[PDB]
Amino acid sequence: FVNQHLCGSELVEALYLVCGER
Amino acid sequence: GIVEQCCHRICSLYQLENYCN
Repeated sequence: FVNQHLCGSELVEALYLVCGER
Repeated sequence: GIVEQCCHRICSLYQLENYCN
């Protein structure tokens, strides 16, 4: 993911990662 | 837009936090 294009399911995966919280 | 910034182009994961609704 480092310096990678984030599209579709992979963008979704990153978004859930960043926005997840306790 | 997130697609233009992160899919079309390269963005850091830090730049995704702006789209946490």
